[PDB]
Amino acid sequence: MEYHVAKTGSDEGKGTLKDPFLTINKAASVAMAGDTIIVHEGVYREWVKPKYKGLSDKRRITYKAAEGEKVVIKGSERIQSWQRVEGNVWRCQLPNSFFGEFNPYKEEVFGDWLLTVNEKKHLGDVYLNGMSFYEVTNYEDLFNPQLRTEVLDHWTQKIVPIKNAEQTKYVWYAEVDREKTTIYANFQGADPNEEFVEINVRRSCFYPVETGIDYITVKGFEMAHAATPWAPPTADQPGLIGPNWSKGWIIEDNIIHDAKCSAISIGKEATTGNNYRSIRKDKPGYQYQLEAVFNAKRNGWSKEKIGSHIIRNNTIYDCGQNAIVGHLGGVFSEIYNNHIYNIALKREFYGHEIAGIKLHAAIDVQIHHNRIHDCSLGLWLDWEAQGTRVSKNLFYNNNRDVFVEVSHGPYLVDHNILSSEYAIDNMSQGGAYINNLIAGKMNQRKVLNRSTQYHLPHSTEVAGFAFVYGGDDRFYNNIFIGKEGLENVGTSHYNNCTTSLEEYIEKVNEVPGDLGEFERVEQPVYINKNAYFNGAEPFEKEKDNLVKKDFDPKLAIIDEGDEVYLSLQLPDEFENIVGDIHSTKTLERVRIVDAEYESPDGKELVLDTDYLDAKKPENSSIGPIALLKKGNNYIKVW
Amino acid sequence: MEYHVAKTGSDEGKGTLKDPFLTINKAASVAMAGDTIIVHEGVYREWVKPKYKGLSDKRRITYKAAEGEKVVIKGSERIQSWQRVEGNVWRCQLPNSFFGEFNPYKEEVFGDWLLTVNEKKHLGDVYLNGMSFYEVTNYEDLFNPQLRTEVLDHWTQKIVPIKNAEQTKYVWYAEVDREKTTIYANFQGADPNEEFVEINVRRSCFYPVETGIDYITVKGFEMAHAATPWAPPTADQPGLIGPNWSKGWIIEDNIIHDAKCSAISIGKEATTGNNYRSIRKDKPGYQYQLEAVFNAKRNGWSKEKIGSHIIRNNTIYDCGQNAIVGHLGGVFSEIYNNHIYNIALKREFYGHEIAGIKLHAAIDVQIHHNRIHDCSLGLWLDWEAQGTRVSKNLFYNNNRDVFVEVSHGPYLVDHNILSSEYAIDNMSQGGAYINNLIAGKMNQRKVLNRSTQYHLPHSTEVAGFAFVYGGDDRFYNNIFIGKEGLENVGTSHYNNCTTSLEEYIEKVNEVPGDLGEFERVEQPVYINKNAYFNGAEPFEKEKDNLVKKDFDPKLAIIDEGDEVYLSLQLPDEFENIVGDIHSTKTLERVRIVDAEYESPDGKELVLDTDYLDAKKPENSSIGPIALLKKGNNYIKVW
Amino acid sequence: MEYHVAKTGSDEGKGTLKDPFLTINKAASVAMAGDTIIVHEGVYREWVKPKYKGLSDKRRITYKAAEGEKVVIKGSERIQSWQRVEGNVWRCQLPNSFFGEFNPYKEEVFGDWLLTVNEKKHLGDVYLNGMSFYEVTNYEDLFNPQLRTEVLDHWTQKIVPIKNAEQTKYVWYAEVDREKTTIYANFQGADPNEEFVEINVRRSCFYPVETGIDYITVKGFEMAHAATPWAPPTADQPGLIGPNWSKGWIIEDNIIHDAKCSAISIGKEATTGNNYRSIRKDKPGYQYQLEAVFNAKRNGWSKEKIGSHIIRNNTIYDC
Ligand SMILES: O[C@@H]1[C@@H](O)[C@@H](O)OC[C@H]1O
Ligand SMILES: O[C@@H]1[C@@H](O)[C@@H](O)OC[C@H]1O
Ligand SMILES: O[C@@H]1[C@@H](O)[C@@H](O)OC[C@H]1O
Ligand SMILES: O[C@@H]1[C@@H](O)[C@@H](O)OC[C@H]1O
Ligand SMILES: O[C@@H]1[C@@H](O)[C@@H](O)OC[C@H]1O
Ligand SMILES: O[C@@H]1[C@@H](O)[C@H](O)OC[C@H]1O
Ligand SMILES: O[C@@H]1[C@@H](O)[C@H](O)OC[C@H]1O
Ligand SMILES: O[C@@H]1[C@@H](O)[C@H](O)OC[C@H]1O
Ligand SMILES: O[C@@H]1[C@@H](O)[C@H](O)OC[C@H]1O
Ligand SMILES: O[C@@H]1[C@@H](O)[C@H](O)OC[C@H]1O
Ligand SMILES: O[C@@H]1[C@@H](O)[C@H](O)OC[C@H]1O
Ligand SMILES: O[C@@H]1[C@@H](O)[C@H](O)OC[C@H]1O
Ligand SMILES: O[C@@H]1[C@@H](O)[C@H](O)OC[C@H]1O
Ligand SMILES: O[C@@H]1[C@@H](O)[C@H](O)OC[C@H]1O
Ligand SMILES: O[C@@H]1[C@@H](O)[C@H](O)OC[C@H]1O
Ligand SMILES: O[C@@H]1[C@@H](O)[C@H](O)OC[C@H]1O
Ligand SMILES: O[C@@H]1[C@@H](O)[C@H](O)OC[C@H]1O
Ligand SMILES: O[C@@H]1[C@@H](O)[C@H](O)OC[C@H]1O
Ligand SMILES: O[C@@H]1[C@@H](O)[C@H](O)OC[C@H]1O
Ligand SMILES: O[C@@H]1[C@@H](O)[C@H](O)OC[C@H]1O
Repeated sequence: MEYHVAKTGSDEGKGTLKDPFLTINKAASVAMAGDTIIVHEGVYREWVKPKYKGLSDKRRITYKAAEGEKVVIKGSERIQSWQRVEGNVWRCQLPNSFFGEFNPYKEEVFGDWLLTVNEKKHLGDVYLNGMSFYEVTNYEDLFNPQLRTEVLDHWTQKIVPIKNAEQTKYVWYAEVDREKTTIYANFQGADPNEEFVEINVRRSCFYPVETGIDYITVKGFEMAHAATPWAPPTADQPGLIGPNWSKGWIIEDNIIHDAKCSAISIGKEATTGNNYRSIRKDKPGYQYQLEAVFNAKRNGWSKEKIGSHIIRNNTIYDCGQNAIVGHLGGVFSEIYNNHIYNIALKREFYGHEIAGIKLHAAIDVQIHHNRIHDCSLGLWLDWEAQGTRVSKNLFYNNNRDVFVEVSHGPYLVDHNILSSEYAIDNMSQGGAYINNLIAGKMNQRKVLNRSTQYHLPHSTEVAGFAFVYGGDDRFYNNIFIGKEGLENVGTSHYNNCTTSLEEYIEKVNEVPGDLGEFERVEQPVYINKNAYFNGAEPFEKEKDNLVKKDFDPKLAIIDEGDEVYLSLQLPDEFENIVGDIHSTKTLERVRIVDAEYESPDGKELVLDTDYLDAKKPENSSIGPIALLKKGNNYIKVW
Repeated sequence: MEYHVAKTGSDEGKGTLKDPFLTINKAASVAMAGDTIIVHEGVYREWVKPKYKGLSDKRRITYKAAEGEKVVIKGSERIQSWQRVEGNVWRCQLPNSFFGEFNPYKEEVFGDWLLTVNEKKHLGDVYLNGMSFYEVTNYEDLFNPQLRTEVLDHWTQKIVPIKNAEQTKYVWYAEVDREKTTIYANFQGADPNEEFVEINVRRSCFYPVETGIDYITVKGFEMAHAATPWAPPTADQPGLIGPNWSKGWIIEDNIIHDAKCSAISIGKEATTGNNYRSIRKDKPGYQYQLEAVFNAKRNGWSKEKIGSHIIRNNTIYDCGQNAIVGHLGGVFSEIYNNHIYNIALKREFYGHEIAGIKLHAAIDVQIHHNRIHDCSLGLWLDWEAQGTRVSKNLFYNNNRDVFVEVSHGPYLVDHNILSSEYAIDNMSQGGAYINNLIAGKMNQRKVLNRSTQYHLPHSTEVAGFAFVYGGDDRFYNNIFIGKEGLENVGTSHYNNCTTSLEEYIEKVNEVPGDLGEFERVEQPVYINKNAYFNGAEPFEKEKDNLVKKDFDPKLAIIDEGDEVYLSLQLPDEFENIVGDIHSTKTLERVRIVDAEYESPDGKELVLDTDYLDAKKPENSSIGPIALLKKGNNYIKVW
Repeated sequence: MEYHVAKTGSDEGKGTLKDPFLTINKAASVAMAGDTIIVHEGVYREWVKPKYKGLSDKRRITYKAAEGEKVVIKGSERIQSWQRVEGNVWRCQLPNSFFGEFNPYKEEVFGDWLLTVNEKKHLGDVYLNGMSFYEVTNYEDLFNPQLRTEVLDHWTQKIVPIKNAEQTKYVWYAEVDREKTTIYANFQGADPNEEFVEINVRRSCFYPVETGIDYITVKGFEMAHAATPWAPPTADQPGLIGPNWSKGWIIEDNIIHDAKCSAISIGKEATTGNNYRSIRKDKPGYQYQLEAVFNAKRNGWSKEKIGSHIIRNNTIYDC
């Protein structure tokens, strides 16, 4: 059945093209496997809750915007009952019943790893013609807010410009008592009843209220203004849109924005752990997180039941925690051709869960061909990045590009453009960095007081757990570019490491013993055919490299809106360093997990296509794009 | 069917009382669930291999010695083909076929955690009228061996007397080529063909060659001379007798001795891990051990299929590694009323697997009413001692009594007599030490570089894994006795610990954060109503205790052969301390595992009977025996 | 490491091309993940038992015949100790130790779903210049066997031609006592000591004795004459060659023949069920089979641990 939803409809109707339903949730309450729901032009202010599940990739339930029609799903409501208090501050008042059981003005940003605990923030928000406001703590702060033009990036401790300074003068404050919710805001001269002013009301826009609602496709919608909660790996992880612990969703061709915390969630649900560290306070989030993995294994977490979602061709921006988030629920998923930007720039709250994309246990997840910029952190893979492949992505204008934490691999980072000045946080082992352009520093550190799980290949089955001893990384065919005063760009971080698993084994076994003898020897690194320009430094034992500290590539990423270009100068010597095609055969297995770099189906992986998807021969230029050559280069990269 | 085996029988017979079989293995090849095999007087030189399984506790397959008859199963053969070489050295030669696939003179003591790697030892042995010999490395060492009267105990680094000094002059050496096995030995003047001289030949005496041969009872035999291999938790763990990865055995009323390494094994089998650290050399045994736990979970390791064995009323002695050993295969078992002595005293080889009883993952195992003495280490619980209860045991004349390593509890040590000068090695957390007599030091240490599993209660299901942060121990009603020059007796070890979980939580949560904030606060200890004599020292914050540094109890354990007595003097103030009866209600839950001290069935545990099995009154005196009193005490304890 | 095995070798050698081992099982006892075992021209009368496992599709242990060389692994032995009894019937006698723990002349074709219960058959066999014989039940049946040219196909109940009619006149019968095995056979006029006469001896040709020996490749061999047992789904299922409950084998480019029952087995092992219907007789094989599926699931039967084998480019016949 093909159901239709339109603003001329009725929920008492048949749901046909000629007698359509009025709300998307009515269609969601009757559609069954194989059905399609076509939504016609309009703004639908509701939280859509798919009731029945799709039964296979063939028998999905598809929700889509009608061809050529603009369909918006919003979690907000327009408010036209404001009254002027004094100056530019206005006030509205609503019955608590307006919000039901979830009131964004009462609910706080709260939970494990949230660090800004002194100034409480809430899940509400106020918008003036689409622009969100900044929450203030006290009524008095409403009247003469100060324009701010700079802000401290918490992780890098660097003062950076505020992207939208004017927005810093628009503030809101609310109070909720037993009966009413009262919201105040400074509109800086505008009349909020005349302008288009909205407030957050609902938690999500498209998200099942039961788990296991598999095989849903959601396509072609604009979705916005969701009061989503802080979403650490140790809690339920709702988002503006997400599968809620199920398998096989396809979220595509959507424009998603203004999720308070995370926009798309492919995370976990509450029964396997819900902020126990913050509520019970007896054990740290670290301890409760490794327990949640086993709780989930008992609650069906496996390829058969959870994951294998596809998130493609979406534009996601202006969210406070993440464009995409999730622990466990994203295993075996694919994330590609998305444009992600402006994530967590307002910095109203901070904690260790923020990034354009953050995934915990991203087992065999493929993240490729995405454009990620203007984020405090572009991508964060945290625990169990086993089989994960980050390939052919464009990262720029981020405070940091990529962070791979407490993982053991095998994980692959290939053919990417990592152009920010702080390119990689590496608190893992088992990585392979192949054919990337890396123009920023790498902070590489061991993690000896946290052990985290590893798995059987291509599975959620647990094989063991380990601490991060550091090293056991491969770097081949990368172009590194440093800059004045910037330290730690390149691969010199590994200078004390062994250079082969054979050397490591020989050194450890020189004197009889067990763990202590292994701990005294540094793990191997496999590094060759990299170039180092403008201050980047190589691993001292690399055999074949090109080092020209004096050469300045003058790299620039030029964003022209829908298109993006890369400008780069390369030295004549670039023609003389040639890269090999890497594959499962050429990449040494990781030591602790004892696994190969394979495709998700267990077959050989061959890295013979570049960032522009051009097939390359046996001997080609190093770096992400085969077309790069000595001299001037100007290449369209998006 | 009741099958009979007798030395007047025939394996071509019917196996009845009137027409009995000749070998025990013939009966083992035909007996089925519910049958009994009765073995008549004689020495049976064979390895019995139960073929079919018992099907329930009711439908067991029972192997027993005929009432009032002496039945011996031996892995050796008597050798009467010795020829004098020179002096007191004699030689015999056998075809390699005499040993089949397993030749003790070729097989080495080998594997993970074996520390004596310089001079290789083998699994063979030579006996003169029952007395085993010492292996020597070179042919030349056979001729004038030197009497040794003292030896270094490896762990304690103390020089101690050799129990049987004369035995040190009896030595053997062997060579195996592609055709023959040649064995040389110094008989110090005796004629080995006239005396009764035996050599090890077979690996085991009573042990299935297939796993899953459940519900077998083995009763009333003497078994001896088995060439058993080094048995670490990361390898197959064969023994002289054992269930070989199955459920429900009862091993009772047997006299077992002269197993090269371990005598009774309730350990694991090879498919879940087999000396990978020693063979592959890429990862430590630590890493391969935690992997073997998950390999076994996938290979049916659960209460439904493995464990629940009963080992009772046996006498086990003169073994080189352990009287009882086992990783995983012993879950939910009961070990009681056994007499274990002379374990690993020859010190021909050493490594981290030696103890009278060593069990890894002794989940809900009950070890009680055992007499363990003259061992280098009496009891070693290593990893996953969750629910384990060590109660009413008698430990004396051991270099060390009890070692609980890398465990998280809840584990209970109650009403025991630990009389050795080095009483406890505690490298765990989550313990409860209740009503013991502890006359030696405790070495307590954190373990921050190894994380090990913990489980759901009463189950093999994995709940998580943790490092040992130290503390989270309970000590109530114990009598501690120090000695001149002996440090670390008592509970002062915990002086920097918090005194309740409430205090720990309040201190950790003073400053916001996660794991680092928990790590900076010491775990709680629950200590009260203990006595400290002769130099023992208390936890400074203990509220109610009795400390008399100048009172000397003059403890003595008097072993008269079949009976043992405890001689102890107590001060007048002794009965001023009134101990409480401890139970699930009185014992605070362990922190990391978040579990209670319960009975194996999940119900309340009440510690209301003492070492002599007397019911304890609400208002009892402390220590292991309620009848202890001020003044002189002379009590039969065995 | 690339190990070599050749008839000019020694198991006391290093196992290199210049100093090769003599038996394939010697190489199988030392090869580790990533190694290759190259076997040179010859007939290897042994049961090869891979000891260590391969660790991935990349780090396999590969056993292969040397390029262009004919390598045969057989479970039989040639017998040249035949004595004529009478007419065309000859006899040989072998101490039971010649067979060890598995004697094909004692072992019966037995088990769940076997229907020919009246006349017992055994796992032994006799071959004359490669042609197997037909077992007969009694000593007297050896002397004047009758040529048969048609036979009843049991399922279809149709009488069909016997493909090799002449073979029906070649019969064997054996007796096993406490000390030795006596095998009789009618050679129809040929001298079995002069012709090439073989008898089954070993159960398998290439099969691990432990389960979990993953990622082995076996390529390019001729393998033949294995005394394999009846292999229903409710029993251990050994074959002439097989992975024995593991993952990732590649069995390719081999010529396999004359397995008594099954040649290549990718079946189950004994612990999940072993002819309980036939031995216990309380429940049918149907009931025990559905139970074996759950017993195997508890034992880790899953894509991660079992299966994903490749059997390709082989010629398998006369089983
Ligand atoms: O940190 C942000 C930076 O990455 C860029 O997007 O400009 C705006 C800043 O707030
Ligand atoms: O390279 C970084 C850039 O991408 C942006 O985020 O501003 C801060 C710089 O350090
Ligand atoms: O040896 C190769 C291995 O790398 C795997 O990927 O399968 C293909 C094989 O050819
Ligand atoms: O260490 C041993 C000690 O515990 C006692 O048994 O006497 C003999 C010593 O070897
Ligand atoms: O107390 C110990 C005793 O039990 C024996 O082992 O000899 C050494 C002493 O330290
Ligand atoms: O593989 C995907 C398939 O599962 C889906 O149905 O359509 C899109 C494809 O990319
Ligand atoms: O003046 C402050 C303003 O700068 C910020 O954006 O919102 C908080 C206000 O108090
Ligand atoms: O995940 C499931 C949860 O959604 C349901 O509410 O409770 C049962 C769980 O298995
Ligand atoms: O356990 C995760 C940890 O590795 C990271 O630092 O951020 C906090 C949690 O998301
Ligand atoms: O690089 C991309 C890879 O990462 C993805 O998994 O499959 C498509 C490729 O182009
Ligand atoms: O400034 C934004 C830009 O970064 C994005 O790429 O396109 C949308 C603009 O609002
Ligand atoms: O299970 C029974 C056990 O409880 C008892 O102690 O000994 C006999 C066994 O059959
Ligand atoms: O003391 C003996 C020594 O002389 C011999 O070499 O090795 C065996 C010991 O018992
Ligand atoms: O992993 C075990 C370890 O904890 C102990 O020290 O002995 C070695 C192993 O048996
Ligand atoms: O430890 C316990 C012991 O004290 C009691 O006497 O018998 C049951 C055991 O579990
Ligand atoms: O220690 C004693 C031992 O020496 C003796 O041989 O048998 C009894 C044991 O208690
Ligand atoms: O059942 C017991 C309950 O009554 C008590 O309150 O807590 C301890 C439990 O064992
Ligand atoms: O040899 C190849 C094997 O390794 C792969 O797994 O499947 C394809 C085969 O050709
Ligand atoms: O004569 C019979 C023959 O036809 C058959 O092949 O083997 C059995 C003999 O009895
Ligand atoms: O434990 C079992 C092992 O004994 C058998 O050999 O192979 C299957 C395993 O499940």
